[PDB]
This record gives sequence, structure tokens and C-alpha cells, in this order.
Amino acid sequence: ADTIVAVELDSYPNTDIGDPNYPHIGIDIKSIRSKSTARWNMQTGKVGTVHISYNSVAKRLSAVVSYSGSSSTTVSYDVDLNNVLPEWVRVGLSATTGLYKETNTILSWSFTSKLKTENSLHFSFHKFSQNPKDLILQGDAFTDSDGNLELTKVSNSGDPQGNSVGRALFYAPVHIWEKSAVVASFDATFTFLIKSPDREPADGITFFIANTDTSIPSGSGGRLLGLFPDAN
Amino acid sequence: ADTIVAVELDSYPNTDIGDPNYPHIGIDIKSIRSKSTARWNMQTGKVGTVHISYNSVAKRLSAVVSYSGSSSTTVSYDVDLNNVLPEWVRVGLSATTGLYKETNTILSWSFTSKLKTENSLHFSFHKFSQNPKDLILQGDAFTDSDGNLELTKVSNSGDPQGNSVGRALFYAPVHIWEKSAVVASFDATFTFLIKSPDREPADGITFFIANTDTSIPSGSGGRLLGLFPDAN
Amino acid sequence: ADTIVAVELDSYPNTDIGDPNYPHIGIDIKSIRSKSTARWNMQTGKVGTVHISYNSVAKRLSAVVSYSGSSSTTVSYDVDLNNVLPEWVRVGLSATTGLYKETNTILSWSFTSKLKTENSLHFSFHKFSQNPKDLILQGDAFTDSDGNLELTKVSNSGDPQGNSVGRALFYAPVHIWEKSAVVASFDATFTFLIKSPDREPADGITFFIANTDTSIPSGSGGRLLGLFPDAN
Amino acid sequence: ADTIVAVELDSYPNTDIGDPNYPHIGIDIKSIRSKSTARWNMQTGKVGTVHISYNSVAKRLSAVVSYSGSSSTTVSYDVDLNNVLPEWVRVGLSATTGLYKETNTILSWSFTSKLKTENSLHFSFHKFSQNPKDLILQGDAFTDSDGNLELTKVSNSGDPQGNSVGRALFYAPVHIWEKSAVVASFDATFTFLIKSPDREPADGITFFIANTDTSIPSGSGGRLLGLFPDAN
Ligand SMILES: OC[C@H]1O[C@H](Oc2c[nH]c3ccc(Br)c(Cl)c23)[C@@H](O)[C@@H](O)[C@@H]1O
Ligand SMILES: OC[C@H]1O[C@H](Oc2c[nH]c3ccc(Br)c(Cl)c23)[C@@H](O)[C@@H](O)[C@@H]1O
Ligand SMILES: OC[C@H]1O[C@H](Oc2c[nH]c3ccc(Br)c(Cl)c23)[C@@H](O)[C@@H](O)[C@@H]1O
Ligand SMILES: OC[C@H]1O[C@H](Oc2c[nH]c3ccc(Br)c(Cl)c23)[C@@H](O)[C@@H](O)[C@@H]1O
Ligand SMILES: [Ca+2]
Ligand SMILES: [Ca+2]
Ligand SMILES: [Ca+2]
Ligand SMILES: [Ca+2]
Ligand SMILES: [Cl-]
Ligand SMILES: [Cl-]
Ligand SMILES: [Cl-]
Ligand SMILES: [Cl-]
Ligand SMILES: [Mn+2]
Ligand SMILES: [Mn+2]
Ligand SMILES: [Mn+2]
Ligand SMILES: [Mn+2]
Repeated sequence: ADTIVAVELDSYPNTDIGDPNYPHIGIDIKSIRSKSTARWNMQTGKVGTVHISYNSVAKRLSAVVSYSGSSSTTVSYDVDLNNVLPEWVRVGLSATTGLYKETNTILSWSFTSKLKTENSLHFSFHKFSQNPKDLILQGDAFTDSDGNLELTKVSNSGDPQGNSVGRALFYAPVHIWEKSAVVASFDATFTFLIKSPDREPADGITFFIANTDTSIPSGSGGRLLGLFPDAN
Repeated sequence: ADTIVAVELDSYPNTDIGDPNYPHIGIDIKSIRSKSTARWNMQTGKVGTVHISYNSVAKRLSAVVSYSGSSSTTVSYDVDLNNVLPEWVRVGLSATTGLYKETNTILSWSFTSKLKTENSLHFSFHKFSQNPKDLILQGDAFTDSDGNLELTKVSNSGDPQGNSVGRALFYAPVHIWEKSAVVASFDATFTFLIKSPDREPADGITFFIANTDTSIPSGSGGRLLGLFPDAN
Repeated sequence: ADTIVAVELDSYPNTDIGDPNYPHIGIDIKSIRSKSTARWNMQTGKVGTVHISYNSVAKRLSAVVSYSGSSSTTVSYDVDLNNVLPEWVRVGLSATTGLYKETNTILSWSFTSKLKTENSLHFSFHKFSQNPKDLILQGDAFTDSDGNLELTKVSNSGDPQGNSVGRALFYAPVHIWEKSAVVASFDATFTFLIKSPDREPADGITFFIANTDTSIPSGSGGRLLGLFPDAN
Repeated sequence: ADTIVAVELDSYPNTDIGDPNYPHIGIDIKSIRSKSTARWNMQTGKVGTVHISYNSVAKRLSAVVSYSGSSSTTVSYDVDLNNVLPEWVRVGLSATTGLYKETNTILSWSFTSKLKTENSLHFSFHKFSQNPKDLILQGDAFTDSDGNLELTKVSNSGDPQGNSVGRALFYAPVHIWEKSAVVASFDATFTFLIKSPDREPADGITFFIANTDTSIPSGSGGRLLGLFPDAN
């Protein structure tokens, strides 16, 4: 099984598997059951922005989501990710739909990792090309004619389809920590557009870090966000 | 009086003004009396590296100092710096000597600030030019013929002089936070060479953030590190 | 008199002082009389993007302007800028109106300089704050309530006023070259909105590099773009 | 056959296949026979630094090599690399030895590509880990216990072996240009240590850009630098 650290943008409350009452942002450490959540006041139909950051000295993984001119929602969790992830990881974005749906559109994605022992990896996408060679697209993930990364199935009219899962992994493995490292840090930004007809959009988007060979776990559909094989 | 947030590399223990027993790294918030310290196992005569970071979401100011192949020393302090500093600051490095001395040599200095509401300021020096126009040199601060930033007086033979104070401020004011900011962050690295004849080198080096018009406070000598007018 | 290297976005053709027949982008080296121009097919009312780059090895200063989904316009000029500018410069944006006008709105501005002998300065603005401490605003330059940098006078209704001049200089001087430098390079991006009622918008926008103490030359109005005291 | 754009650091003059009389830096466009060369005054046993840059507006690929406090050697070649390379490439470093040898030690390697239509890829290595997951090591390429990238075979005593070829490719494919691109640019730095017993060190090091599936061509040994299958 994969090792997952994720920041989830969870549009759909699954209280029966640990979710709070409402859409929330969450820090997921090896379980869909968030270690820390904050209430996410969704603005379906508007472009959202997520900023994620961590450094191995502060050991605080923090995420903030906002829309233009809105209140931001922040969530934090003290965690030494060295105890969780392998030295070499891949970073990615995942999304699902289930019984309920939403577009899981990524409009931009950037990521900077740094490893002082100064090693560094930065990538940033504003356009996604029709054939992203530097992306590993998994499942229903695809780039559309607007150069948007669509993590989950969307029809031609642009209606999201349910029971879809998809992710994009940056092609290059990231060295997020190392024995002699004095400090490893990473930051990530993605902007997203969740549109839905359902009065309860589902299921969400995550930025995630995993073992380099990470694949979509069987049964990771819907509330599991394409990240976990079960709700444990 | 100036508003100071600093990370101090305090070679000299002044227990009578709050210092612990030993050389320490410290997070200073508006007082030379550190909110958080860690024991700093000095390696006088060796090049040291300090990494400082903070973002307004995690609200954890963290610093780590190390020498090649040594144990690092980290120190952290949870603090919303918005409650401390004005929106616009200058960043700088300060050093002092007093009764006891040490060279306060800066070999490199870099700083990245970011302000999402994405505004950004990055500077990095590996060489310091004989006339640093982008630096505001205060007190005894000067760049030498090796292109090294010497914060405190050093003779021609290169012996440090006591009772010296000096700082370098990056010329451009940094906008470290702002009303609409969703997340402001900064990182700073400097490398330093502290050499001393004294069996107790003094007094230390800091990276600091202050009101843009920050100047060396009268009586900020020695244990006060060129940052504070008193030990309160 | 100031030393000017500029890339001009010249909305208004002044053939009587060297301009070609039409709006053009130009590389200006110590004269409003461009060393190289390209025809600039203006799209008044649309957001434009200028990319400027140079490195001291290739010695090719190049600029490209485009609007979304349009043909770009590029202009180049082989020049060792070491022979032109002093070691320490300030970078800025200038605009003018004269008999004819246009808004000279800067929506973003970034600049990266690098100096290997690796010294570096990066700044990028997407918002401009009401009081830009890191900007030196000259003349009619001001930031508006949209966080836009307006180089020239615009009324409350947002109509541009004629006979206006204004510039913004990044506060920190840039070390663009140095005796021991192996390679100095800089890149600059700004995005701009030129709106005009006049069927001939005037007078233009430039990104420019100048002696650090650069000020708006008397008589630099209109076709002189706030950069030169005469048309020589 | 692969499509190669390379900057060669050619320690060994092979005049019978187009080389000038002496060690040279060269811009190679789809042939080991450089389009442009400059005399490279080698400093075997000293750490060298190569800076490579290009942008699609200036269309000038330029490289400079230097050692601390030495005269630099620059070479340029006007070329639209869009006419040469496919949209998606991999960047790498190659080295060979043949009858004569040298260590082909890479101490650092960084690369920034940018694609405005702002997409971007930056990586920088100062240490190379024992298992570089983000590097595709080809042939004799390996990282040693000093965290140095050794492109060609070096014995335990650290003596280079002849008839060796090796390269490291950054794992992630780079999108170096694209139909809608307004400007694509890349910069690359690597530092290298060439040590040799031979009074004629061979054969050299290159930074290269190639089709993503680039492999070491059969017969690319020695003077062909692991880049070309023949000397045509
Ligand atoms: O898209 C939202 C959800 O729909 C599915 O579960 C449902 C949530 N509301 C329901 C009501 C009835 C039935 Br049957 C089901 Cl499966 C569900 C599942 O796919 C969930 O994993 C998912 O989170
Ligand atoms: O350089 C170290 C220190 O020397 C001075 O205080 C002294 C520390 N040891 C002493 C012993 C005697 C006397 Br008098 C003095 Cl001032 C000191 C002062 O300058 C201090 O601020 C400083 O920290
Ligand atoms: O804004 C465009 C121009 O207007 C002025 O010159 C005029 C261009 N068309 C004209 C026609 C008549 C007279 Br009088 C004048 Cl000054 C001009 C001047 O301010 C110029 O510098 C400028 O380029
Ligand atoms: O390392 C340097 C060179 O050695 C080989 O060619 C030789 C250059 N000097 C020679 C002298 C005699 C013979 Br046989 C050979 Cl193959 C060579 C070949 O491996 C070349 O490709 C290479 O550039
Ligand atoms: Ca859920
Ligand atoms: Ca002290
Ligand atoms: Ca004109
Ligand atoms: Ca050769
Ligand atoms: Cl339901
Ligand atoms: Cl004492
Ligand atoms: Cl007229
Ligand atoms: Cl021979
Ligand atoms: Mn959840
Ligand atoms: Mn102290
Ligand atoms: Mn003109
Ligand atoms: Mn050659």
C-alpha cells in the first residue's frame, strides 16, 4: 500500500468515515481520516487557490484555501514528515466524484522543494499541454482544450461525471528529505475550479505526496479521493 | 524605538539579562530576552549556516544553524509576526562585540519574501561588493577585499575588535504582510564565519526584521547585539 | 544627464524625432531614437505582456510584447550594456501622455537580475499597494484602488489625462555588472493596460534601466517618454 | 537517431573530425562538429563553472566557462532551437574518455526553463545522492561517496579510466517550446572537476538537450562525447 501525505479539499462530508459535518480542508497523514480539519466555506463556480507549505525544522504542514476577496480557510498539523514519507516521493493532485460530482479542474499548479544538507526542485504550470510529458496522469485525469488539468471525467458540455477518479503526478521524483539534511522544505500552490449541479458537490481535490510508485488504489473512489484503499 | 524580530546567534552568555548558560540560537520578539532558545554548540573558526523561515499560516518562526557534518541546532517559536512588525519592514543582519570579540563575517546572505493576497522579493549575496548600494551598512559594518561582509570591526591582520556594532540592511523595504494577504512568508539564509582569540567569543550575529527606518539603538552594544536599547 | 537603456512601448509615432510610421516596440540605448524597432500592432483596451531579457555573454537585449492569442512582436539589439550603464543601476517603468493620451496601467511587474563572478535580485508585483515602499514613484505615477500601478494621470472616471509623465523605480539598486563578473543577466516582465479614447493613443510605456539617481528629466514629456531631456 | 543540442567542454582536440587545434568550448547542433567554438584554456585539477543560456526571442545559445579568478571563455551561436529540438526534451550532462582520460566530475548542476504563452522547471543539485531518483544515469555515470556526479569511470584511488561514457539526464522531460509560446528560455549551470594524469586529458563534458528518449548512441565513445553515433 502507498504512503500518503495529503492536503484534501473535501467538498463532500462523509461523517461515517470521520469527516466533520461540512466541506473542509484537511491534512491527511496515511489515512483519509484527517489529523486536522478546518471548515471549508465552498464557493462552487469560483476559482479557488490553495497554498501548502512545510519545512522540517518547524514541522508544521499548513494549507490555506481562498477565493478572491473571501475569508481564507487555513489548517495546520504538527508533523515530522520524515517519519511518514520515504526519502524520495512524487507529488501530485488527486480528485474524485462518486454518487455526487463536481468538476475537478486544476488551472495552475506549482511546487518548490528544497533540501539543505542546497538542492531544489521547482515546477509551475499555468497552462497544461495536451500531452503533459512531465505529468503522470492517472485514471480519468486529462488536460482539456483550455489547457486545464481535469482530474475527473467531464463531458463535452463540461458537466462533471460521477464515480470518477484521477490524478496528475509531477514526473520527477522529489527528494524531500535525506539523512544529512539540515532542512527540507516544500511549498505547493494550485488553483482549482469546482463547478457542480448537485447541491452537494463531491468528492474533492487533494495535493498529495506519496511513494514514487504511487498508483490509484483499488477502491479509492469517491470519499477516499483516489488516495487510500480504505477509510481506516 | 524600533520594532525588532530577530534570530540571534549569541556566542556570549549574558545570564544577567536572560541568557541561558551557554551560546545559543534565539528567537527574539521585541526583546533581547529570547522567547525561545536552543543550545548552540559553537564551532569558532568554521563557516556556519543559518536557515530562517516563517509563514503566516503556520505562524512558526524557525531557525536552524549548522556547520558542515555537524549536528544542527534548531529553535522555534509560534508567533504571528503581523502582531509584531509593521506591514513594511527592512531585513538585516547585526553583530556586536563588547569586552569580548569575534569576527562577525557574513559570507553569504539570501532572503525570499512572498505575499499572496503573488508578490515577491528575493535577494541573495555570495559576494559583497566594496560599495554595496543595495545594502544599508550601519555602524562598523563594512565589506572587505575578500568580498566578505564584516559586521564588526576587524583589524588589518584580521583580528576582531571589541565594543563594535554593525549591521547591513537590504536596501529595499519588504512588504511582509498586508490586510488582504492570504499568506505572507519569508525565508532567509546566511553563512557566517566567527573567529576569535578569546576563549569566550562575543557577542553574536542576528538576522533581523525591523521597521524600515530601523537604526542602531544607542546602547545596543555587546550583549544587546545592535538590536535593542535595553535588556528589558 | 541620466544614462538610459530602455525598452519602449511607443504607442505614438513621432517620425520627426526618429520614430517609424507606426506604434512600435523599441530598444533605446541612451537616446529616444531606437537602435532597433519592430512594428507594434497595438490592441488598445486589452492587457499586454512584455518580456525583456539580456545576458552579458550573448549581449543581446531582446523584448517581446503580446496580448492573449495574438501575434507577438519581438525586437532585438546586440549591445554590451556594460559599455552603456554604470555598475549599479535602478530599474523602472516609465510612461507619458502628451497632446494625446492613454492609460498607462501596469498590472504586474517582475525583474530578475543575476551576477556570477551567484548574486541575485528578484522582485515581482501582481498587486501594487497603496503605499509602495519598495517603489520610487516619480511624477504622476500612483497606485490605484485596484492595486494597479498607473504611471500617468487618470481621472476618477478613469479617463487618461494628457501631458502626464510618471515612473516607478524599484527601490533597491541593482548590480547589473561588475569587474569580476563572468556573466550578468536580467529578465523583466510587466503586463500593461493601455486604454484610450484618442484614435491615436500616446505616448507609451517603457521598462528602463538607469543610473541609480535617475529622475524625470525636464522636458522628457510625451514622445520622450519620461526618459530623455531631448530627442537627440 | 537522437536530436542533440549540446554545449561541449572538449578537452581533447580531434582535428580529424572538425575540432580546432586545442581544447575548446563548443555549441553543437545535431553534430559533434561545432557550429561555434572558442578556445578553452583548460585548468585541469581546478573546479570549473559553465553557464549556458538561451531564449527563443534572442535565439542566441551562449555558454561561458571559467575557473575562479581566471579569464572566462564564452561561445555563442545564433540558432532558433525550435527548428532543431522536439517540443519536449530531456536535459542532461555527458562525458567521455577514450585513449586518453580525465575525471568527469560534476559537483553541481542546475537548470531553469520557462515557457510563456508562465510555465517553469527549475532544478539544482549541489549534492548528488547515492541513488538519484530524479536522475537518469546512463552508461558509466554514477554518484560517489562525496556526493559528486561522476560521468565516467573513476577507480577507487580516483584515477579516471579510458574508454568510458556516461550521462545523467534530469528525470522530468522539459517542455522547451510550444506552438503558442511567446518566449521559451532555459539557463543551465554546472560546475565540474576535470583531473587527469595524461598530458592530454580526454575527452570532455557536455550539457545537452535531446529528445526525451535519448540514449547513449552506439559508437558515441571518446571524441563523440556520448552524444552522436558518428562524426558527421
Ligand atoms: O459523491 C459522494 C459519495 O457518494 C457515494 O456515497 C454516497 C453518499 N451519499 C449516498 C447516498 C446513497 C448511496 Br447507495 C451512496 Cl453510495 C451515497 C460514494 O461514492 C462516496 O464515496 C462518496 O463520498
Ligand atoms: O563581549 C561580552 C560582554 O562584555 C561586556 O560585559 C562583560 C562580560 N564580561 C565582563 C566582565 C567585566 C566587565 Br566591567 C564587563 Cl562590562 C563584562 C559587555 O559589553 C557586554 O554587553 C557583553 O555581552
Ligand atoms: O501625445 C502625442 C504627442 O503630442 C505632442 O506633439 C503633438 C503630436 N501631434 C501634434 C499636433 C499639434 C501640436 Br501643437 C502638437 Cl505639440 C502635437 C507632444 O506632447 C509630443 O511629445 C507627443 O508625442
Ligand atoms: O581520448 C582521446 C581519443 O582517443 C581515441 O583516439 C585517439 C587519439 N589519439 C590516438 C592515437 C592512436 C590511436 Br589507435 C587512437 Cl584510437 C587515438 C579515441 O577514443 C577518440 O575518440 C578520442 O577522442
Ligand atoms: Ca469526504
Ligand atoms: Ca548574549
Ligand atoms: Ca513616440
Ligand atoms: Ca574532441
Ligand atoms: Cl446521500
Ligand atoms: Cl567577564
Ligand atoms: Cl498631431
Ligand atoms: Cl594520439
Ligand atoms: Mn474528509
Ligand atoms: Mn541571548
Ligand atoms: Mn519611438
Ligand atoms: Mn570538439
